[PDB]
This record gives sequence, C-alpha cells and structure tokens, in this order.
Amino acid sequence: TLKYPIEMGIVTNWDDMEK
Amino acid sequence: TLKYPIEMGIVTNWDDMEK
Amino acid sequence: SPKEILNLTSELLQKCSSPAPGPGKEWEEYVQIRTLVEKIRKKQKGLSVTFDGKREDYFPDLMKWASENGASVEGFEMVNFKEEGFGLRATRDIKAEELFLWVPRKLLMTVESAKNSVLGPLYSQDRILQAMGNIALAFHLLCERASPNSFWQPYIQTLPSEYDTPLYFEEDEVRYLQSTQAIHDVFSQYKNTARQYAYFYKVIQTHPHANKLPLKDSFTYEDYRWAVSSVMTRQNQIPTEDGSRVTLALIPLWDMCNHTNGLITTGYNLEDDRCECVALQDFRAGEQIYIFYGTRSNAEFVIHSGFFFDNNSHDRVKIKLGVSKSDRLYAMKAEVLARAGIPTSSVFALHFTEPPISAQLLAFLRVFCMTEEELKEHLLGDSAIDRIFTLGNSEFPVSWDNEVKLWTFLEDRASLLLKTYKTTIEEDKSVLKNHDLSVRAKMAIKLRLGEKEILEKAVKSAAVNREYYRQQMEEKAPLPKYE
Amino acid sequence: VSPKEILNLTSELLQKCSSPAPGPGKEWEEYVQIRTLVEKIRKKQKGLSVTFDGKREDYFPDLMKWASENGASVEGFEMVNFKEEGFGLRATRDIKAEELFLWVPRKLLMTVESAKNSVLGPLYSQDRILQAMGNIALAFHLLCERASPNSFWQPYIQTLPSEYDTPLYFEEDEVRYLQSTQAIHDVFSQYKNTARQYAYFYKVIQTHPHANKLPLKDSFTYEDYRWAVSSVMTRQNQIPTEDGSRVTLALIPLWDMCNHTNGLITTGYNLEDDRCECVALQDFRAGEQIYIFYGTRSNAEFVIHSGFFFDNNSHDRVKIKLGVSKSDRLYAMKAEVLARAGIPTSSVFALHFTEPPISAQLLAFLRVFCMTEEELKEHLLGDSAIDRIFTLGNSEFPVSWDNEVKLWTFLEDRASLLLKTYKTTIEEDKSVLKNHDLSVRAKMAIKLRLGEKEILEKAVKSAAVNREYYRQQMEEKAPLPKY
Ligand SMILES: Nc1ncnc2c1ncn2[C@@H]1O[C@H](CSCC[C@H](N)C(=O)O)[C@@H](O)[C@H]1O
Ligand SMILES: Nc1ncnc2c1ncn2[C@@H]1O[C@H](CSCC[C@H](N)C(=O)O)[C@@H](O)[C@H]1O
Repeated sequence: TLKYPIEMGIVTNWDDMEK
Repeated sequence: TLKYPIEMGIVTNWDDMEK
Repeated sequence: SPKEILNLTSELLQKCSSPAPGPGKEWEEYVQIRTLVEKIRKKQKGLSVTFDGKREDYFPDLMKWASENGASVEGFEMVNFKEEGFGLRATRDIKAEELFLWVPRKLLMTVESAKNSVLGPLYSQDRILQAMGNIALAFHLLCERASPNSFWQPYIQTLPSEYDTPLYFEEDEVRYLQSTQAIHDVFSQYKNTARQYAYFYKVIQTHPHANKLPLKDSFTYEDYRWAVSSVMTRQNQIPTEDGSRVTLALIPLWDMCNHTNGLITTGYNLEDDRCECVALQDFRAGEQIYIFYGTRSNAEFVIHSGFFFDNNSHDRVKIKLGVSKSDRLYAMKAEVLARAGIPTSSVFALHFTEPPISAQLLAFLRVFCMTEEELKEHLLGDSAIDRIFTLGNSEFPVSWDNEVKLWTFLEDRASLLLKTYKTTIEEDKSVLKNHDLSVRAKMAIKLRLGEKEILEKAVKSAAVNREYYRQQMEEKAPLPKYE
Repeated sequence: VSPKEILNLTSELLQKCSSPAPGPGKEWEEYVQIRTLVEKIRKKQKGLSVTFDGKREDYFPDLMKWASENGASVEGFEMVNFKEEGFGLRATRDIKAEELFLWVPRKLLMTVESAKNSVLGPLYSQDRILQAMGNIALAFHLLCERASPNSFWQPYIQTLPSEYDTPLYFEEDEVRYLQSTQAIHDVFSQYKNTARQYAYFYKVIQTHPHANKLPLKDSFTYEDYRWAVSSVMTRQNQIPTEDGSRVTLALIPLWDMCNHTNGLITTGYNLEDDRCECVALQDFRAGEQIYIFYGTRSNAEFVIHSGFFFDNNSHDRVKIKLGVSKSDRLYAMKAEVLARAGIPTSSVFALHFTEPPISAQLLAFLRVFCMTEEELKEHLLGDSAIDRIFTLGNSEFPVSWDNEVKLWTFLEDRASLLLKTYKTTIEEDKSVLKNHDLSVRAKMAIKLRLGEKEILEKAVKSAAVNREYYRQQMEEKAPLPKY
C-alpha cells in the first residue's frame, strides 16, 4: 500500500574496506 | 546475637525545623 | 546570574521556612515549591562535579583501594541488574552464614571523618550540621566529591548519579499519591530539602569557615538533592571506635548489596574495627548476593530508599488514635495507659500480618473500650498490676465484651480510613494492568494500593476477631486467667 | 594526556584494524587484541566530548517546541521512560488503528544531504569514505552538530540517548557468551569496522585542511564515535530524496522515539507534502505506549544493529549455507535447473521459526539438490519443463514422493549437524537464564544463542514430520498431485 515504506533502523553496510 | 546489627539505609529525621 | 541565584535561593528559603500551611493546602504549597526549585535548577549546570568514565569503569579502583585498606575483594563482582541496578554477584559458591564481606573503619565516611575534614571548621560553627549527622554526611560527601585528591574518591566515583527517591519524581508521579498517608512525608522531604539547600547556599556564602570548601565556587540544587539521596538510601548506624556512642556512616563495597527479605546478617566488629556481613542464604556462583536492609515498610523503602519491594513481609500503615478529653472516663483511661507505659494519644501501626496490631495497640484498644468497672480493676487492689501486665497479650482479654467492642471499633475505623482514598483497590489494579507506566509512577501507585490492601486486611481480621469473641460471649465461656 | 601519544595509539589501531581477516579460528583472538587497544585509548580520553547539563527528559519540551515550529505533530502523546524499552511515546488520548497521528516534515530531518551542506561539506567533498558511505557521513554529521551549540538540530541531539546496547558497548565476557554462534562474526566485524573508522578519521581530522573548522579537531574521542555510529545504526531510515529520484539515509526526530512491537510497517514518506507520516499500527488507549513495527528483522539484526532482543519475534531466522558440489555427477543438470528457476547453485538461505520453516526458494533448491537424473530431465526438456520449474517452490506440488523424503531427510540431518556445533545445548541455555542473575546485555547474548538453536531444533522436528508424511504417501502409493 505504501509507496515509500520507512523501516526504522534499516540495516546498512559499515564495512568500509569492502566498499 | 549481633551486638551491633547494621541496618542499610536506616531512616533518619531530616526535619531541621522540628529537630 | 550569581546575584540572581542568591535572589532566588533567598525566596526559596523564606518560602520553605514558613509554617505548615494546613493539610488542605499542602499540595498547592508543594507545587509552588517545585516551581521555584525547577526555575533554580534550570539556571544551574547540574552536578558540579561529574566524571569522564562510566560508572563501571571505576569499580576496579574501588576494589584496589578497598583491598589496600584490608577489605574483602574476592568472591564477587559488580553487575548491572535490570531489577535492582548495580549489585554484587557471587563468583564462587557462598554458604549461608559464611563471613564473605568485611570493611575496615578506615574506608568508611562518617560524621567523625566529616568533622576532621575541610568541612571541620564549618561543622563546628553551624548548628544544623552539629545536630543532624545525616546532613553532615551529605556535605562531607559533596566536599570530598569536589576534592580531586580525596581519600574516598574511589568510592565516590562509583556512586550512582541519580536515584528514585521522590525528590526525583515528576509532579504527575507524586500526584498519584494524593489522599494517601505517604504523600505528607513526600511533601515534608521536598520542603526539607529545598529549605536546606537555600539555607546552606547562603551560609556557605556568608561564613568565613566555608572559605576553603569547593562548595564556595559551585553548589547547585542538583548537588544537594544527589547528596541527601545518596545518604538517605545508603547510610548506616555504627558504634564509635570508643564503643560508647553511635555515629552514621557510609560503608563502601558493602553498600553495593541489594535488598531481599530475610534477617539482618551484618554487624559491627569493634575488636577488629570493621563491618562484617555473613551470607543471608546460600549464593551459588552467578547468583546475586542480597542482604536484608531492615524491617522497613514500603512507604519507607519508597521515600527514603527509592524503591518499592514486592512481598515486603513487614509492610505497615499508620493509624492515629487517642482517648478523647470529652470521654467521661478520660481520667481513668489516661492513668491505666500511663501505668502501662502507653501515651493517651499516639500513632500506632497496622501490619499486614495475622494479627494486624502490636501488643501496645491491643493494650491501648482494650483500655479505650473499658467500662468504669474494668478501669477500676486495673487501678486498685492487689491484682491491678497483674491486670496491666497482661493488657498487650491476646491470650488474656479483659472481658469478652471488651474484645467485641475493640474489634468492632477497629473494623469501623479501618473501614472509614479506606473511604478517604481517592481510588479503590480495584481501580489501582486496573491502572497497573491497563496503563504503561514509568518505574517511579509504578512505585507511587503500588504504594497507594498497598496502604488500602493493609487497611482492607485489617477490616477482615477485625471482623473475624469480632465474631470469635462474640461467640465466646454467647457461649459464656470461662475467661482465661494468667496463672 | 599527550596529543602525540594518542595519535600514535590510533596509528597503531588503524594498522591493526586494516589488516586482512585472520581466519575464522583466530577471530576471537583478534577481537580481544583490538578490544585491548581500544580500551587503552578510551581510558586515556575524557568520554563524550560534549555532554549536556540537564537530564535527558529536561530537553523533551524543547524538542516538541522545535518540532511544532517546523510543522510536526506534537499533540496526543508524551515521552515516558519505560523500564522495558527505555524512553518511548505514550498516548494522551485514544488513538485508533490507521489514524494518522504522527508526521515530520523534511526540514527537521538529519540526512546525507544536510551533511553535505553543513560544516562537514568541505571534508565530505574530498574524503572517499564519506562520499561512499552515507551511514558514516550521517554519524559525523551528528557529531559535528552535537559539538555546535547554535546548531538547528540541537533540540533533537540533546534528547538522544547517551548510551546504547549495541555489542560495541558489551563487556568481553558478555560477547564471550556468543562463541560458536552464527551471530558472533558480525559482532567481530562491527567492532573491527568501528575501531578502524575511528582511527582513520581521527588522523584525517587532525591533518586535513578541510577539517580545520570542524569542532572535532579540538576533541574527537573513541566514545564520540561509538556513540555516533550506534545512534545512526539504531535509528537511521531510508527515505526518498525531495524529487523522488534517489534514496538517502535519515534521522527522523520525534518519530524515532517510538519503540518496536510485532506488526506491519505503517510509516511511509509523503512526497507531495514532503514529510514522514506514521499511522497507528493498532488502537492505543490513553495511557498506553505507542509502538510501531520497525521491520521484518531477525533477533540477530535487532541485537547487533538495534541493540535489543525482541521476545517472540515472528520474523526470527538463522542462516543455512547450501550449494551443489562440482563433484556431483549431476552438477551440470542441477545447475541449469536452478538457473532456469532463478536460484544460484550455492547460496545462503534462511530457516525461519514460524510457519513455514523454509521459503519457496529453499524448498526449490532442496528439491533440485535431491533430484534423480530422470527428474532433472523432466525439468529441462519438453513442453511441461517450464511448468515444472514454475511449481518448484510450491509445497503442494512435489516432484515425487521420494524426492520429498530425501530432501526432508537431508534437512533434518543438516539441521541436527548444525545444532551439534554450538558450545551449549538448549537445555543448558535455559538453565543459565533460570539460575543465573544476568545483566540486560548478557541476557541479550544468551537469548540470541538460544534462539539460533531453537530455530534449528524446530527445523529438525518439522523435517522429521514432513519426512514421515511423504514416506506414508509413498508406501500408500498415493497419487502424486498435478497442477
Ligand atoms: N530489592 C530491590 N529492588 C529494587 N531496587 C533495589 C532493591 N534493593 C536495593 N535497591 C536499590 O539499591 C539502592 C541501595 S544501594 C544498593 C546498590 C545500588 N543498587 C547501586 O547501584 O549502587 C536503593 O536505593 C535502590 O535504588
Ligand atoms: N521492543 C523493544 N524492547 C526493548 N527495547 C526497544 C524495543 N524497541 C525499541 N527499543 C529500544 O529503542 C531503541 C530504538 S529508538 C526508540 C526510542 C528509544 N527507546 C529511546 O529511548 O530513544 C533501540 O535501539 C532499543 O534500545
């Protein structure tokens, strides 16, 4: 239903050496 | 028993105007 | 700004030194005092001295410092428990009655060490400090806290920074206590603490004996609220080293233990000059080590210790009673009470126990309901003193009629007291079940629920006792006689 | 105390945390080595560079006023410190399911774009890590505004927590509970990533000219960085850009005071009004905590990235790595069948705790993994080949009864094997939780390792049940369903 659902605390990649 | 039992947080009077 | 704070503290001192405004005005006075404190607190920088590390960063230095001065430091660790806060946890099995913890006097903060400290000169001049060792302890704690080289810094840096005494409650959390017995003690404590802060704020400014105190440069309301909350939740009464007087003390390491039901197992050992604690029960490795603080009520635990204890087996409420001067038998009743060592009017207790009343209250209630003929048998003749001797003893009533009168009276009075609360027991249970509440709010609601549950149990006990003695009277049973 | 001493320790830290992975058997040892360096640095620093005078709740009025001024919803809820979740929102009126009760316009948000336009803009324009990692850029945006007293976002930052329960905050013995689990490697990576990032940026900030006007140049502690990334990882959100073409990461004031419960996502971004909008997940009566559903994350993700363990997480899952081996004679046919079905030949699948235990993709993989050559032919050749691949993830249309029995035998055996790789059993975990008194962080770790095994144990039982059902179908020579 929601076009832009907002996930609280969504998991992100913190591995700077991978990125 | 214990000659000097110790009560943690023994209630004291804080009313400086009455005492 | 400094002239502004001195202005505001002057108003607070005069506000909190005014006489009690009458019980019906005490909430309004409370909110007035709160408004003034918060305005001061908002213009100040919180605790004058704060530390860089977390609370648990400093527990090693506490152990090392305690170890160097002869204290036990093996067999337990400090853990932050959700239910009680930080406490001690066994790292080995500890058997009931094992002496597992001891704290030599050198480590304690006492009224004596307060006297010999930088606070010494002011102590000897101020009449409040001299009369009230608990306030002396609180200032001792603040001065040493603000002294970076204090001997007691390893202890001070591990203390809590906040408490759950009613001084820290929000106004709406205290409001739940409206119409209870305890809220007057909450009012007193708030007014006491604000008056004391303003009084000593000005004294430190005006006295030359306070010149060397760190408090001369910074002394905030938060400083004082933290200090008195630290003292009231942790202080202890110990003998002087002389053994002939009692003093008040803070006992490091030991006072990390939290409370459970049991008996007191901590005592002072004069010969080795140290506090000693034996295990209240078996503690397996990995179990929290508890002690029994004392036989205090949940009102005392809330107001003076900052917590509410579920299944407090020593809970009690007050009941004020007195013989009326319009009673035609006042003179006789007063004399019998006096010969029994009981005042004509007093504040007694109702307990959450199988008998709700002590021997002293039972004796008072018997005299309260005595006929003139019964009073004369407690005043005259060679068996009168024998009769007084037994007045507090459930097994030897004055008469079946006397018992029926006193249990009828108590049932009616406890019933009346229940009717003075703003809510019922069922409404309190609904609040706790249907609302999501802070810990402080829950302490307040459980406290007012507990007052009513004790009164309700007193009503039930009194009704049952009334029926028991009414049966003995219908059956004309022989009265027991002490022989 | 020496600035050059910290720069040498961080240089040592950067080298240690930039070395390649040590191999999974050496990761715990490397973890303790990094912890030892970090703790040495941390104990030489002064904690959070910026601390505020008042209590956390002292600042909630300012946040509400600031949110109100910029068009956010500020009526119908209040901030309460709940024991279970920390601070949260509580309804002050009845709020009905699906009512739009909370909305936050974009100007209140902290985003990667507001980072670019702030004092961090120059350093952001040249640093390769900041440009590539919005989550790190947002962490430094947060630290720079925190140390800026006239910052527009100060009302938000003064209400943020000072401490979190991400594993970055655990003691060594608290993480030790997770030895032998799936989750502990990500705990290791988090700790190594954060330590490397702090050391890298500390050196950058102290030398790069585009950082000469950052408040962090005067003070940037490890505690600062641990707080900042924990703030971002427990609270960050992905939202569209203003023009809706791309996505960015954001901190959303006021709304991120809601705690998590089971349910559905009810927060969406309104691009037309340019604001976050939250509708009530369920009815909230006056006095009840307002909850939202964060997302379908596992308890491993909640612990590591959100800092809590959620009891009865309906989306809890563990990983299971599976792949067709090139030593299999049928590798080529299985690989092509998998490919036509959109499934890699080797992957990390999930096992779930709720029904169904395995997803469509894992069921399809397991069927192919156990297929005979003739079955594989039926999925590669002829006019029904594509129909058969269409149903490979459907539990109602098995390939054959024998295929099911082989795949459920395999899953049962592999789930059983995985269970035996944990250093404790499920009953042992339940005993520790029942018989030991534990910190919140300790319980999170033990409940996480317990949850991993309970999901594998449920997979073992479900596979046993399924194996028996399809073996009964076989022996009964039942007609195979057809779609
Ligand atoms: N049974 C109990 N339940 C909840 N809190 C308790 C408790 N027993 C003790 N406490 C807490 O402990 C205080 C006494 S000092 C005991 C150590 C304290 N928890 C600390 O962290 O320093 C009390 O004021 C109360 O805050
Ligand atoms: N269901 C839950 N149980 C325990 N903690 C929760 C929770 N939902 C959210 N939290 C806590 O809230 C954080 C998310 S931000 C939510 C507001 C937060 N409680 C605050 O005081 O600012 C999480 O990192 C976790 O600490």
